[PDB]
Amino acid sequence: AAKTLGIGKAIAVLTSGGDAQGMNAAVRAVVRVGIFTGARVFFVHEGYQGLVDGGDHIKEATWESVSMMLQLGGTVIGSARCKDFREREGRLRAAYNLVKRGITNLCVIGGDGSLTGADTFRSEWSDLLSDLQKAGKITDEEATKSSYLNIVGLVGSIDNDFCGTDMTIGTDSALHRIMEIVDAITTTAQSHQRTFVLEVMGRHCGYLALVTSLSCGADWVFIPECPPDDDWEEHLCRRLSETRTRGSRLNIIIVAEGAIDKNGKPITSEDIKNLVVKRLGYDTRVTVLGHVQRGGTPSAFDRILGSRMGVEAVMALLEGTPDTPACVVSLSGNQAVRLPLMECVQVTKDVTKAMDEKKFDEALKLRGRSFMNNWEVYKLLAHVRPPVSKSGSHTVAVMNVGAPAAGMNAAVRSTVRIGLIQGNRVLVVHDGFEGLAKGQIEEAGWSYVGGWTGQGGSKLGTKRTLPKKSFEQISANITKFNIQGLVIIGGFEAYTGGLELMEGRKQFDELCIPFVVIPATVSNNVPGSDFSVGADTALNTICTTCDRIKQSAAGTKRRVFIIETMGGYCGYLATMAGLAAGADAAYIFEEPFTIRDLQANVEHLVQKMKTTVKRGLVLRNEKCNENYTTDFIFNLYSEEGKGIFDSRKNVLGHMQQGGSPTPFDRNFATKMGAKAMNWMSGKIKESYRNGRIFANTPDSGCVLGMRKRALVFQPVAELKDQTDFEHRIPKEQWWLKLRPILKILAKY
Amino acid sequence: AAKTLGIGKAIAVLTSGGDAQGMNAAVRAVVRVGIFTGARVFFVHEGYQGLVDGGDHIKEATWESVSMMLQLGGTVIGSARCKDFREREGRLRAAYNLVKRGITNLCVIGGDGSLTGADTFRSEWSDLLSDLQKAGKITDEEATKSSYLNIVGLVGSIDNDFCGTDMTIGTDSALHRIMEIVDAITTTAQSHQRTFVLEVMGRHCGYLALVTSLSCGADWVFIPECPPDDDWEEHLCRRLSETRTRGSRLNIIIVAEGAIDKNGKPITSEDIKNLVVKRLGYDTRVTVLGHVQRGGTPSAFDRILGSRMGVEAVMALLEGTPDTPACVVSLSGNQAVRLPLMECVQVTKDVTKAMDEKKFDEALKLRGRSFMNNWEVYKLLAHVRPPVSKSGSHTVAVMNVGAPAAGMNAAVRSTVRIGLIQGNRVLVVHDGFEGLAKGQIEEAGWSYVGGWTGQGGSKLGTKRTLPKKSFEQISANITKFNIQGLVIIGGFEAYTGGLELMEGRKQFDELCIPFVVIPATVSNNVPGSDFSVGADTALNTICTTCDRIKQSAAGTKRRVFIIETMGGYCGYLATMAGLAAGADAAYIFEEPFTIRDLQANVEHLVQKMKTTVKRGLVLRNEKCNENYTTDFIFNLYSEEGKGIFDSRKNVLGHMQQGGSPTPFDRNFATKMGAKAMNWMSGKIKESYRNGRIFANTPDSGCVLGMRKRALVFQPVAELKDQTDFEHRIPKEQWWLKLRPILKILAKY
Repeated sequence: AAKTLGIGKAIAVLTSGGDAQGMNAAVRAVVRVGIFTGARVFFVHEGYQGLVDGGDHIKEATWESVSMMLQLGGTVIGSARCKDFREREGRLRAAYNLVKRGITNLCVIGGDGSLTGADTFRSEWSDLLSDLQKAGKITDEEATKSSYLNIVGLVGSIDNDFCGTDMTIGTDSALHRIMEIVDAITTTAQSHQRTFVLEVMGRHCGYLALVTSLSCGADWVFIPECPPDDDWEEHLCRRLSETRTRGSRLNIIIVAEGAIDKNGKPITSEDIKNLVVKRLGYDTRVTVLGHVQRGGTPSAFDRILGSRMGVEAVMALLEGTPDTPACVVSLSGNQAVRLPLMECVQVTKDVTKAMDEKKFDEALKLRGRSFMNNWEVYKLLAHVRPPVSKSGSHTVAVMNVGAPAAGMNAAVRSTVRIGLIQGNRVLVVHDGFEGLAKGQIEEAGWSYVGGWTGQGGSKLGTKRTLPKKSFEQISANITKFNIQGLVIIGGFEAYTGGLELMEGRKQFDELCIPFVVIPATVSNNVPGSDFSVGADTALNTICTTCDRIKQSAAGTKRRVFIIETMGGYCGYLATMAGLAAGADAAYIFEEPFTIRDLQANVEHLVQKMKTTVKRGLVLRNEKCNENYTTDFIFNLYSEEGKGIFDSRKNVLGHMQQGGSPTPFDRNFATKMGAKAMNWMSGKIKESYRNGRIFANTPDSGCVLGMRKRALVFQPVAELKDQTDFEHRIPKEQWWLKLRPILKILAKY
Repeated sequence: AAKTLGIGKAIAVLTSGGDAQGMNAAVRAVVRVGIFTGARVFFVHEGYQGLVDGGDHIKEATWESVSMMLQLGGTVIGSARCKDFREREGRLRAAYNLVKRGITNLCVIGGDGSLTGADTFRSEWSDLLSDLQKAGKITDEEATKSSYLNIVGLVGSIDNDFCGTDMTIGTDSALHRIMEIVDAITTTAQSHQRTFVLEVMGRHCGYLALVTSLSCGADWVFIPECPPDDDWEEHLCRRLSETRTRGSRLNIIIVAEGAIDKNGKPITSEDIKNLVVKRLGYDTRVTVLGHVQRGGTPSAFDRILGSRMGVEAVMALLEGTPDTPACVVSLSGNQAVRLPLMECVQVTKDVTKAMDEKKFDEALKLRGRSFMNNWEVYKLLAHVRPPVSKSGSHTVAVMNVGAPAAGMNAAVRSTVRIGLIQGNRVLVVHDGFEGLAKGQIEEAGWSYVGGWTGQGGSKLGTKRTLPKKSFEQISANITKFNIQGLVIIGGFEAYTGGLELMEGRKQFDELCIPFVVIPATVSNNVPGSDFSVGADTALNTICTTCDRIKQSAAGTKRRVFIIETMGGYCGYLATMAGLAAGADAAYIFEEPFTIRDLQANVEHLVQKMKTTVKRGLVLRNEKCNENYTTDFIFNLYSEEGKGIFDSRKNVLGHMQQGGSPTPFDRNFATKMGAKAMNWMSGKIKESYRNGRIFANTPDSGCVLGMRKRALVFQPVAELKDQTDFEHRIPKEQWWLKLRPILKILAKY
C-alpha cells in the first residue's frame, strides 16, 4: 500500500499476436509499473515461443530497457507464431520455464487468438503441475506456486474485433494509416472519374472498414457482419453513376477483407473492380493496403491507451488471488476495467459462430451498440438523395462559435444531413453569433456539406463573440428566417454563449427555443464532456512535433527540450502530449507547482542526463503559472544542467489548428452531429404548442458530452457550478487521474 | 568562534559630538553586529547625557530598531552637549547607570572632544568603583565587573581633524554638500566678474577647505595650519586680477573657518570680501555654508565606511581584555585598524599646540603626508603662470582609453599642468589609441585644461580600441610628434592596451618609451588598484536612485525591488551599492550562487516582508550568472512573494556615466595625474641615452594603483597573472571581504 505490494513477486510479459502499434507502450507501462510496485519484470522475446523455448528467450527487464519505446510501432520484445503452444506438448515446457524462473504473474498482450491461448493456459494449469511433477523439477516448488497462476489479457489487435474492450491497441494508428492513404488518394483525383476500391484489413470484423468509410465518405462499403443481401451490384452502380451526374470526381468503395455476400461466397475487391468496369466502365483502381496498416508510428491515443492498460494489467496481476479468475484489462466508457477472460473469449467467439450461420442480424447485434450506429449513420450520410420537402417542417440552424477546430465541418456535415433526413429544414450560419446577428444565414441543401467530413478548419466561419450584447438583432433574425432551434458547434464560448442564451429567454420570447452545444475545441476545456472535437488532432500535432524535435542538428549529444504547449489554462494537451511523448515533466495549471518541486524535477532529470538518458523532454502548459514562465523553467533547467547537458526552448504556440481532422475527430464530430440533431428534433416537437414554439424548460438548452460509457445531454445551467469561469475550464477533469502515471513513467 | 563570542556580554552605544552623516550607519552596524555576536545592545539617547542621566535615556536596541538608518543624515540615537560628563560629578553617575544596567562595553561615536572624554573616562574608571562603593550599589558588583571596562572610539566628525584615521564619518558627504553648492554657484556666474568667497567649516583643520578647493579650482584658499605669512593681499588681488585678464568670469576664494594670519589675528571671510572690493572692486559675495555641511544624506562612502568601523568597534569590544588599552577604530590604507585611544588623543592634540605657537611647519607636518601633498598640488594647479619654455624638454602625451568616467578630465588636467610645470611638453590625444594612430594630436598649453577638474565625461575623447593592430601608424606618429612617454587614463583596455604596448617593444623601437596607466573606469575592474576613478561617482549614482526607487507610487505598501547594476563582471558596484543601500541581496559574479541558495535568499526576504520590512531591495550584477538572469531572479522573487508582497524590476543600465565627478574622484583623478607625470618624468630621464630614449625595462610600463596605505606603480606584465582576462577583472578583489558584512546586515 503500496510500493510494497509486488515485493516478493515477479512478472513476465509477452507480446503475442500480430504487430499492433502501441503494444510497445503497453509493455513499457507494464514494466515500469511492475518494477515500481516492488516486483521484478521479465521479458519474453518472440511471443508464446520464447515462453515455450525459454533460456535466452526470457530476459529480465530493466527500467532503461523500456526507454524510447512509446513512439516505436510494432513489438520490440518480439512477436512470433509459436504453434507448439496450441498443443499441450509445448504448454508444459512453457509452464516449466515459468516455475523454473520462479514466476506467478503473466502479461499477454495480443489479439483474439493470443488471449484465448492464454485463457486455456490458465484453465489447463492445475494439471500441468502434477504432470511436470513425474520428472520436471522438485515437488517443493509445486507446493509453493499452486493455484497461484495470474494472467492478464491485454487486448492488442488492429482488428478491434475483441469484444469486451471499447478499443484495442493500434486500432487508432491503423485508422490513421488508412486515413493518410485515402487523404492522399482523395486529394489528387482530378482527371478522370477515378473510382478507387481500397480493401482494408478485417478478417471477421467490419470495424476499420466502416470507420474509415465514415471518415472518408466512402461511396460504398462491404463488411462481414452485414453482407449486401440480394441484388446490390445494380444498387452500387446505380449509385456510382447516380453519383457521377450529380457531378462528382472520385469514388471510394471501401472493402473489408472478410467481405462476403448474402450466402457467403466472398466479395472480392477485384470482382468489384471488374463489375464497375464491366458495368459502368470508369477507370477503376484496386489498392490492397495490407500490412502497412500495422506500420508507421502509434497515434497519441494508442500510446496513451497502452500506458493505461499496461498499468491496469500490473494492478490486476498483483491483486490476483487463487480464487480470482483469469483477467482481461480493457477500456469501457473511458475507464479501465478488469473483464473476465473466459467470458470475453467465449463471447468474442459467439460472434464468429453467429456470423457462420446466416444470422447476420445476431452478428450485427453481438457487435452492436456503437457499431450498429456507425453503420446506420454512415449509410444515412452516404446516401445520394435526400427526401421530399414538406412545409410543416421545423427549421434548424447550425453554427460555429469559438476558436476553430478539426471536425467542425464534420459535425456541420452530419447535423444538416441528419437534419434534412428527418425532412426538416437546416439553416447554416456564417461566423458564430455574429451570424444570427448580421443575418448571414443561408439554407443548406444536402450538397452544401458534400465532402466536408475530412476538411479541417471551419467552413462556415467561427467567431468567439457572444450573443447577449446583441440579443435584439438575433431575436429579430430568429423570427425573420424562422429559426426554431440552435445547434452550436464550438469551444467554451459556445457553452458560455449557451448560458448567455438561457438568460435571454427571460427577456425575449424568441430565444425560448431549444439549443445543443456540441463541444468543438482544441483545448478540451468544455465542461460536461470528457473529450472535445479537435483535441485528438491538436494532440497528435503536438505529439508529432515533440518527436521530430527529439532529434535536432545538435553539435553534440546530451540535450534538453523545454516545450510550451497551448490550451489556455487546461493542461489536457500538455498532460496528454506529455505522456504520449514521455516527458520528464508536464507542468500544468490544475496541478500547481512550487519552485521547491520545480527544483527537484530538475535535480532529477540531471541525474538521468548524467546517465541513461541522452535526450530530455520538459512540457509546459502555456499558463500553468504566471511567474515560472517558459523562460524561467528553461533558464532554470539550463543552469542546473550546465556542462551535464545542452538545452533549447520551443514554443509551439497555435500552429495553424485548421489543418486536417484525425479519423477520431471526424467520427466524433459526425456521431454527435447526428446525435444532437435527433435529440433536437424531439425537443422542438415537445415545445410546439400554439403555432409557436416555446422552450422555457432547462432541458431544451444543453451541451452534449462524453461522460463515461455514454454520450449525455446536460443543461448548460446544470453545469454552471461544475465550471470555473475565471480560467474557462471545468472543475474536475477526468485526466488528472493520469498525472501520477505520467510521473512514475518518468521514474519519480 | 563565533556567534558564541559576545554571549553573556552587553554593549551600549552612544553618539556624542556634532552630527556627522553616517554615524547612523556606524550605529546600525554596531547594533546588528553586536546582536549577531550573541551580545545584547543598548542605545544611549542624547550623547553622553543619556549616559549621565540614565533611566529612560538608555533603551535596549532591537534589530528592527536600526532598520532604515543607513540613508538618514545626522544621529537618530540622539546627540546632545552634556557638560556634566566633563566633570567627575557626572562621570560617576554614568558609571552607576552602567554597572546598574550591567554593562562592560561602550561604543562612543564622536569627534576629538567626544573621543577624549571617553579616554579620560576609561582611565578614571578604576577609582569610580571604589568611590561609587561608599554608597552606590552592592560591592558584589565591583568584584564582577572590575578592570573590565571596554570602550571603542569610533571617529565621527565632519572636520577630518582626528589623526590616526585616514577618514572620519561624514567627511565625504560634507564634501558633497560643499561641492553641490559650488557646483551650483560655479555654473551660473555668467554676468559680472563675480568673486564668491565661500567660508567653510574647520575649526583647526584645513582639510575640507583644501579638498574643496582642490575639487573646485578655488582661486585662493585660507587654512589654519599654514597661514599666509606676510603681504598676501597684494598677492591675492594681484592674482584675482592676473586671473581677470587672462579672461575669467568667476573666482572662488575658499576660506576655512579657523582662518588665521601669520601672527594669529584671524582672517575674516568678510574682511577678505572687503579687501577685494576696496582693492579690486569686483562684485564680491560672501557665503557661509555653516551647519548645512552637516546636512543632507550620507555619501555612499560614508554609509560604507560607517558599517566598517561599526563592525570593527564590535570586534574590538568583544576582543577586549583587562590588560588591553582603550581602543579607537579607524581606517588606514583602506584597512580597518584598532589604534590606541590615548596616543590618538595625545597626538591629535599635539597639532593644536604645535599650531598655537607660531611653528606652522610642525603643524603642517603633524597633519602631513597626503595633506601636505594636496596643499602642494593644489597651489601648483592653482597657479596663474606657467613657466618659461626650453627645447631639451621631454614631450609627454596624455590620452583617454576605454569607457569614459567621471574624473578623466581631472586627471588630464593635473597631468598636463604638472607636466608643463616641470617645463616639459605635453601633447594631448583625442580618442584613445585611435589617437596616436590617425594623428589627432595637439599641444596642450596651461589653459587647455582650465577648469576641467569638475567637468564630467571625457574632454579629449576616449575609445576602447587597442594599439596593436595599428602599431605601424602609432610608432610612425610617436616619431613625427616626437612623443616620448604615454600617460593613459582609462579602464581595462588601458591596462590591456598597456600590455599590448609592451609586446610592441619587441617589434618596434619607438614604443620603447615609458607609459603610465591611470585607472579610470566606472566598474573598478582594473587590476593593481583598490579603486578606480569614476567608481565613487557611479556608485553614488546607483546608491541614489536605489533610494529614490525605495518609494514608488505603489497602490499599496509591501513591495520588492529587483535592480540590475552595471559593471560587466565586476561585482564592485552591485556589492557596494548593495551595502550602501542595505539590500537583502546583491548577486555578484565573483560569488557564484546556486538556485539552492537563491531559493533560501527568498524563503527569507518573504519571512521579513511578512513582518518587519515593508520595502525590499534585491541587487543583481548584470552578469553574475548567465541563466539566473534579471528576469529569473525577478519572477522567482515574484511568485514566492505572491500575496505577501508586490514586486517591480528595474534595470538601471548605464545611465549616462558622463555626468559630473564627486569630489573624491576629482581629487583621486587629480592626485594621480600629478603622481604619474612626476614618476614619468623620472622614467624618461633614466631611459635617455644617446639622443634617443630607450625604455625596454618592465619598470617603464606601469599601472599606478591603490594598494593598501600607498599608491603604487606596478608593471603591467607583473599584473598579468593577477588578472582574469576572460572576464576582464582582477583576481582577488579586496571588497569581497565585505560580502559577509552585507550579509549579516541583512540578517543571515
